[PDB]
Amino acid sequence: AKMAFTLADRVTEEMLADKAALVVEVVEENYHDAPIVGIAVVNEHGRFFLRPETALADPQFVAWLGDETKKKSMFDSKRAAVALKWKGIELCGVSFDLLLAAYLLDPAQGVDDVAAAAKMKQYEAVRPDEAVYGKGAKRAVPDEPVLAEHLVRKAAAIWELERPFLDELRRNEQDRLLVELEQPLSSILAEMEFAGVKVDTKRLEQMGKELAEQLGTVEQRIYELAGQEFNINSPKQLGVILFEKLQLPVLKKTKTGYSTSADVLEKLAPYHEIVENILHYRQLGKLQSTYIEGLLKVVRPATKKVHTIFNQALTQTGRLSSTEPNLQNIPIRLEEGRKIRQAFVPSESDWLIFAADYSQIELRVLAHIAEDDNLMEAFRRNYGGISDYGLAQNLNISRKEAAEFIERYFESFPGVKRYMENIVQEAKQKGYVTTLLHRRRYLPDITSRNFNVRSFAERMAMNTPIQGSAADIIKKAMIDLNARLKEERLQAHLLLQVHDELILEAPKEEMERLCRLVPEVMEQAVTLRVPLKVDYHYGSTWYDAK
DNA sequence: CCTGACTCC
DNA sequence: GGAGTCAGG
Repeated sequence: AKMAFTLADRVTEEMLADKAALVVEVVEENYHDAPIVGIAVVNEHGRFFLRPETALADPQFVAWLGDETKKKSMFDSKRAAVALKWKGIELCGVSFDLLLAAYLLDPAQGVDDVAAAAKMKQYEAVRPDEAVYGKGAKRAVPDEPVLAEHLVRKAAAIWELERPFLDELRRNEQDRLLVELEQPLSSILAEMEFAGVKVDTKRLEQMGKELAEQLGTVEQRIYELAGQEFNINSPKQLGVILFEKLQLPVLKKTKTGYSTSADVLEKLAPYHEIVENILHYRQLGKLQSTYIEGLLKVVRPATKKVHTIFNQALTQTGRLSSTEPNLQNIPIRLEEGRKIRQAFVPSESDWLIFAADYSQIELRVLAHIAEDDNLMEAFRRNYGGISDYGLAQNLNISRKEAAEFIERYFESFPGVKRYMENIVQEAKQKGYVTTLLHRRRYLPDITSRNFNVRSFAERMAMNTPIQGSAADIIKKAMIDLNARLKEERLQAHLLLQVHDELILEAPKEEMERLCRLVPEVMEQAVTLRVPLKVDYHYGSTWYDAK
């Protein structure tokens, strides 16, 4: 563990080389408007640590950051790019991202620091972040020399690991997936996160006021029907009321007690009317706790914007996730919750929300992969590997009839059935399954002698190529769309992605254009054996974009 | 801190 | 099948 570096007082010319590993350290998990605590640069000329108060107010260093011809290798470049946006500084020329590289090589490793990626190539001259900063209430930036060494060591690790990682991606035929898809997408996501979505707090607060009143009413009705006050939000207490006091049938148990899941309670409706009120209550309570209160807590008060973080290197299938707040699970199914969407508005006057969604993309993908003629044919002119039991329990119907449904289904679509058998066998033979754009998922459990473990792995083999291919497609669609927007000099920009949906905002005058441009780009992102179809709507709020 | 609830794709 | 947040405990 011996590594020389320069703890620099000012920026020098040799730090501004046209190829470098760069670390712009943001310690807080949520990097929006978060402090940059230190900077490290490793290049042909040496290793350098820089104070941010120094470097970020240096016109030549800012210049170098924003020069796309000066190439930087980094880890989680979106974190840096966004943290720098909040400092009023543009980051360009990121040519390698070790986080995304590690993610593509094996999503299951859960790589989320440089040390964890270095471990994939037995590189151990760098520490885990948690070891340096500590955890929870003990989390702290260490003394300068200790911080400086850690940052340089992370930069030095990125410097050395780039080629070994690119080399393995290439051998996997995933180099283009990184360089032409994930990396360009990262910059697009950074733009969306920094832009944020404006919220109508006056409307959200009034909705919360009315919701609190309604909750109270439902709450009292529940106590009356139960004959007792209890905590409805405690499955344990609720279980005692339903299955002991009221002696309702026990349909299901988990490891901690009686189940009170929505499925179960719906099945108990013929026994007592309290179960319908309880379901209603728990829906309203989630609206209040999460989509009123939890959302207001994360609104930036001066601008009324919420800024999500799209985790690009988390899910096992290639999807994004969205955190703090999650803007990919805003209610829509019930009118009561859907009204939440009225609080999501355009960031400027006389702008509108535009939403476009793929129709049944996973089913069209399956049609392509399996080359099922009947399914391909139907599309030219159901999501349930569900069993006869789950189907019966889902439709509240006969398990015998459910069995017959699945049987008939595979009769009609023998190509899908063939595919399901073949992809499982391939997974056992190779140890992983792959998506259209060569994303991979390893399935080491697929030959377990244990039935449950093996079965779950086989269902991943069936689902991951379909769900992951759909993720591939929409990611490419975002990249294509961005370019087309910039080419035509539209003011419209992306705000959100919701798996198979893109949400933008734009001047009212641009709807006519987007109505043609967005769907076309999305549909032409890849060419399958069946067509892609996209639906679209625009409005004064997210609610009205329907 | 985990579990089981609601929310979306 | 893939996710995140919340209250309760």
